[PDB]
Amino acid sequence: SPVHEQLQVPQCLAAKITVPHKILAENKEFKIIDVLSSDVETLTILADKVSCGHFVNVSHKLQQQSAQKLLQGVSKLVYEIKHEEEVNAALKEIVSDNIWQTLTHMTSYYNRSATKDTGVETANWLKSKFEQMAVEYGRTDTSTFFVKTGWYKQPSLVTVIGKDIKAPAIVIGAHMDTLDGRMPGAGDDGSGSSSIMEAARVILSSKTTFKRPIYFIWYAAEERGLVGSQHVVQHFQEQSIPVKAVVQFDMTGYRNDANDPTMWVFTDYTDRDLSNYLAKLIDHYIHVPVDYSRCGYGCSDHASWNEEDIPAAFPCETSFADHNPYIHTSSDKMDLLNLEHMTNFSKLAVAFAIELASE
Amino acid sequence: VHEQLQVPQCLAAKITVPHKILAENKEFKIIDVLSSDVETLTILADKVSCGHFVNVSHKLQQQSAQKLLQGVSKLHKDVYEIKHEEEVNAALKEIVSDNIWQTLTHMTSYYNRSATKDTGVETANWLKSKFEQMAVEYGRTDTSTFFVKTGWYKQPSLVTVIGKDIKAPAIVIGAHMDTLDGRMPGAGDDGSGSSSIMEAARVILSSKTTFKRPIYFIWYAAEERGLVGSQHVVQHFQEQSIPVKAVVQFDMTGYRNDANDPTMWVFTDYTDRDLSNYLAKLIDHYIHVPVDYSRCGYGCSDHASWNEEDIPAAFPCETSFADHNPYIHTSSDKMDLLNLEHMTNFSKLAVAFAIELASE
Ligand SMILES: [Zn+2]
Ligand SMILES: [Zn+2]
Ligand SMILES: [Zn+2]
Ligand SMILES: [Zn+2]
Repeated sequence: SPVHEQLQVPQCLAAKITVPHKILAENKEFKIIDVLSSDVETLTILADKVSCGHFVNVSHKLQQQSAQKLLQGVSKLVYEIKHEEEVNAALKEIVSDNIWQTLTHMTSYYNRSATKDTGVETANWLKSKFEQMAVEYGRTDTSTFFVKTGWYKQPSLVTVIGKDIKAPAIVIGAHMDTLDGRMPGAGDDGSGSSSIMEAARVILSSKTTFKRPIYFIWYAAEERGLVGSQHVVQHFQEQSIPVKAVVQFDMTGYRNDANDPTMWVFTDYTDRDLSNYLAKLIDHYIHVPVDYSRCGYGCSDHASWNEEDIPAAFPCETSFADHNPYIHTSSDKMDLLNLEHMTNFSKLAVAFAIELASE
Repeated sequence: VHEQLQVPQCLAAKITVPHKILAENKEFKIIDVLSSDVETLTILADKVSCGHFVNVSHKLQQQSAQKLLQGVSKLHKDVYEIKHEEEVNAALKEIVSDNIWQTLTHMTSYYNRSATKDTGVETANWLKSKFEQMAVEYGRTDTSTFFVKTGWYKQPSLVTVIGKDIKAPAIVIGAHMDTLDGRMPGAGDDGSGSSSIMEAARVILSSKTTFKRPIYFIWYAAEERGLVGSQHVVQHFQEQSIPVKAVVQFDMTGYRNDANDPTMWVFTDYTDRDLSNYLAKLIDHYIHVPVDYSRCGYGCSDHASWNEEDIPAAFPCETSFADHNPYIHTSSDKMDLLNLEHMTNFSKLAVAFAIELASE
């Protein structure tokens, strides 16, 4: 009565199978096995206990040749919210006015182009500000350095809190640059640069010892094609600095409708689980709506990480369809932005840092 | 100086500054251009609105460039959206919790619903009669039912359709009808889902709307044998060229880890990312409970069968994987351990998914 059936089984489950079976084909992630129908339910019970996946009945699709051919992806069974008190206390320390002041200063450069002296001055000033902040709060485990940009004279600025911690890092970024000409660059990406500077200040003023280093990075030459972030990613590979997760803040201040506080999670060139985690952090800690959008190839600095398979996510001020119409112009000015919106992005950065760096 | 840029085809087609093609493939060109022209390309890219470019100069020339190429996201494509509030909210108001509980009472009274048993067969026959009686009761005339065979397994899959003549990629809502052998009431798995989608089918059958797409309600056979029925159904649709736009799977809609916490879970493994995000929005907008995310592994449930053929498929579920019902696959998987409000919420989700997607 009992028939032969063929099952595609993940290796993690296949290794524990003890009913009689023949292996028909195999690869790194799967075996295809032949077993009796009367023993299949035994494999269900086993799968339940092992908790690394179940199996797919492939009898219909078939033998060793077919089976091998059939084989030419098994998911591991994390990002959670486990630090409410610490996050909520840190969110209470964010000072909106600090964001506004940083943005005032950044937007007063004629531009912040990676080919210009003003571009260079921007990088120097961000570096100093972070350094002064580390001294102000007595934070002793910090370090700063430039990562060069080839023929572009503006370097990327890399900063770290927990310089000696040997674990995959958590990275928070923005880009410091603009196009040439008169470019205040308030929204893109003065706003993100300023939002993450205030989040850095909050981490710097805490006395927590995290389980992972935390980087704050301001990339050079994003406008030129992600130049600075490509140099940073390469710098990390060449110094074997592992990275667990990256968030990008690029445009944190323009609201399509002042009364709608929705934050947008970008779904192209980003890590799916990390993106979902941002959606949760927004809902749990920021208490505003979340919606989804795509911004295209080469959209911002997260893409540089995503290309090297490092988990990276991108929350943004608007959808792509409704983006700030003044970006890349002399009209990209701070009065058109919303400080609450900028503050909310800063809160997100802080919550991402504290949750992920504490595990 | 010159610079090399990796450009999507859509943008590359519009470039009129001087440039040399160094390499190209189906989705991209790498071009060489003067540095003085790069900002021109930024402006162009902003206007063309199909993506920007990556500066690859650091990584390079034609050999490196071709080697570098060995894709491009679409930005003006249709998006899953919420555009049918009034119709959805009225249909949600028609869902009757009690009908769900009654269906579940009947399904759980079979000794089991194993695909190798007569009780498995009787389950499929009863579901088919129930859908058919419901279609006649409301005078819905554009419906049709059929069994899809399951090879050696005697339980067929039940495929049902509302809008049988409509020539457009369909919307599919599923659950599995089966259990293990022995005494398996299978309340949670997957009596609950089977019942939640039966009540959603009733609501669509009782409406008078003419949708722009056929709507399928499917109860798969032999899910517990490794997705056997779903595979037969997917193959049936491929061999008959019945196109499918989007699929949702309801597997376990009734157990709450904490009775007071009504969170619904979107499964991120073996599912379509955009459709999964859309479910999160449907949950938040129409159901008004929290959403959280979890993975359940290879061969989890019938959505995987669709996902393998690149048909967009999504899987909302009653708990996380870690916090899943502890009575599953046992005789204790009983109705009394379930929560009817949770089952009703899943039924609402099915109704909202059908009406939103089938109306576009
Ligand atoms: Zn930007
Ligand atoms: Zn920009
Ligand atoms: Zn199930
Ligand atoms: Zn099951």
